[PDB]
Amino acid sequence: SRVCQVTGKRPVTGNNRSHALNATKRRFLPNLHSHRFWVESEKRFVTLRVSAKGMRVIDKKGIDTVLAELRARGEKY
Amino acid sequence: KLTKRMRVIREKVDATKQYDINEAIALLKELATAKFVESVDVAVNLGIDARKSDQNVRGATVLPHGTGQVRYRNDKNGIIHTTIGKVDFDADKLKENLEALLVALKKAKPTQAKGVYIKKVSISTTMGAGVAVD
Amino acid sequence: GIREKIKLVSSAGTGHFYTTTKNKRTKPEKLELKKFDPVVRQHVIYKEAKIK
RNA sequence: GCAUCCGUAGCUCAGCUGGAUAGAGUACUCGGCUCGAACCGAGCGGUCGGAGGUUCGAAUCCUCCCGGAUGCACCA
RNA sequence: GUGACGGCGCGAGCAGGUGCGAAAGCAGGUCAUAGUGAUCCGGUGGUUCUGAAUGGAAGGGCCAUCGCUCAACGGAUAAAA
RNA sequence: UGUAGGAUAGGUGGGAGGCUUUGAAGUGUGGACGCCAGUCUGCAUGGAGCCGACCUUGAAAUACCACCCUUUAAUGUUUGA
RNA sequence: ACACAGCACUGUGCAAACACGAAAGUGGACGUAUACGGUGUGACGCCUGCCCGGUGCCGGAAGGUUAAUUGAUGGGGUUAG
RNA sequence: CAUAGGUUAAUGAGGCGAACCGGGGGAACUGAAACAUCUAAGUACCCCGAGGAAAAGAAAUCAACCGAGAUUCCCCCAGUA
Ligand SMILES: [Mg+2]
Ligand SMILES: [Mg+2]
Ligand SMILES: [Mg+2]
Ligand SMILES: [Mg+2]
Ligand SMILES: [Mg+2]
Ligand SMILES: [Mg+2]
Ligand SMILES: [Mg+2]
Ligand SMILES: [Mg+2]
Ligand SMILES: [Mg+2]
Ligand SMILES: [Mg+2]
Ligand SMILES: [Mg+2]
Ligand SMILES: [Mg+2]
Ligand SMILES: [Mg+2]
Ligand SMILES: [Mg+2]
Ligand SMILES: [Mg+2]
Ligand SMILES: [Mg+2]
Ligand SMILES: [Mg+2]
Ligand SMILES: [Mg+2]
Ligand SMILES: [Mg+2]
Repeated sequence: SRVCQVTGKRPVTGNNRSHALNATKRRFLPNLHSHRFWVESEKRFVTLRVSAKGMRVIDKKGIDTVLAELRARGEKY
Repeated sequence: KLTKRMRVIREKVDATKQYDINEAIALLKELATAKFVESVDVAVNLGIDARKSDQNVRGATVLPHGTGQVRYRNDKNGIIHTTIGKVDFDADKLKENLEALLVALKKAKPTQAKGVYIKKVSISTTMGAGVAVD
Repeated sequence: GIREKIKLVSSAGTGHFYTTTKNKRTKPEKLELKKFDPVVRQHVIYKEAKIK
């Protein structure tokens, strides 16, 4: 499903608000993208379904550090 | 190109940066380099522009130090070029002279004016460079 | 209705004003009247202005 | 409720682009010549939408309005 | 006085400042009766009224005043065959 | 560049200064721009001249220095196509 | 009446248009413009005239207008002094 | 080389069940004497998970220049701001 493997972002629901303030239910989904991250330690490419916000944290946190947390989460990358 | 007389003038004044009244008047007294006694020449630029008819200003001021009654009228480029007095006047007196001019100028400002009334205040002598006043 | 409402502002600077109407086709000149000003408790000249 | 722009022979428009003082085509008169067509050149037909600000210099720039237009705005 | 009410209308007289008269006096619009739109919301000016710890301020209140052929005119909604 | 002109005076001042082996003026078209009037000026050119400048000009002058604007030619920069 | 073979217009170059599906995917089609979808007409015979102003569709893109976005600039509040 | 994958062996989970609880989704009738904002209502319902309770919980909380000192529940404050 539409779940970020790094940040855990999932679809959320809200309202379409018109000029007349009419409210209709809608959904906000994350900006998810399948990316192949190069992990140096295994000299391999590992594909992750990540949001655009998740991509930014990968640079800050390092590819190896996030995967260590992922194994703790048991997400089965 | 520039002669030694002109190059020493720009060596004494570094107008690229702003100066305070106390320092500015000191520079003016050291800038007096001419055969004949010089007169302070005011170089005050107003943010307001006289391109609007109703924003024109005409005023007068009597100075105790003297130059003692002086008049002034804004030009088209919205700049003020008056004279507070002779260069041989004491620094402290000259500061009072220009200050009295400045306060009268504030009264003359119209409400219609927009922006920083006094855009820049500078002082210069006959052959001296323009020193900003703060 | 084509006559437009105007306000008459006191010259004393109190900020009190009266309101009335005036004909724009004729009488272009500004309206000047001596009217009582409640703030200064005196009769002063009122000058035409713009409602805004 | 603002913001901008336009207004010039009768007409259609250059605006004599922002002051160093009106141009064309058309409308009309005469002429060139010629049955009308059709062609040409002169002349005539405008104080420049109106009123206030400057300066020696504005139809042209500033203020104010009038009419027109396009925009936005807009939940008494 | 007239209205169920919201309200509308008439008013001598009093205070402060005026105008016209020499004065008595008259003048709180027009010979009178039509020329009109409640509340909410928003805009403008004024104000030692308020100011979420205190000093300000925003905002609100009060005063002045603006914006509906809300004409189906006591006006269902800002918005409808 | 209103014009007048002293006219390549944009305006604003100070302004009898200006001027000056640093090359007196200066010759060689150096060209550009501009009124195409004129002007500064590329390197040499020679060797003491050089210049405020009245009628007029609003003003007094690319004599003069300071300060702005306009016109902007090029220059890096910062954003875009 | 509907369908009908036939006719015409139009879309569709194949990861086709289109349709069912939040999506994956499937049908279209294991087909490829002599194909498929949609629309109107309705064998055959003789024929299908004029109008692009209105409303749609298609093509054009110079100009006018115009969102998110960027935040020049100006105005206020506060106060070190 | 590794990795994916594959075969064994150990544990654990699967489902059911009244209400209560936390979380993920989430109406409309109705009221407004119509009806869109609003109300109904985060209710009905669907889904996930847990316990005997759950949830919450040890101040980046409130106060007002005095102080209080985690969370939960009841009565007031108050149908007040
Ligand atoms: Mg709803
Ligand atoms: Mg409303
Ligand atoms: Mg009297
Ligand atoms: Mg009468
Ligand atoms: Mg306070
Ligand atoms: Mg206040
Ligand atoms: Mg506070
Ligand atoms: Mg207030
Ligand atoms: Mg009625
Ligand atoms: Mg009713
Ligand atoms: Mg048929
Ligand atoms: Mg036909
Ligand atoms: Mg058509
Ligand atoms: Mg057409
Ligand atoms: Mg279970
Ligand atoms: Mg409902
Ligand atoms: Mg209903
Ligand atoms: Mg109802
Ligand atoms: Mg919820």
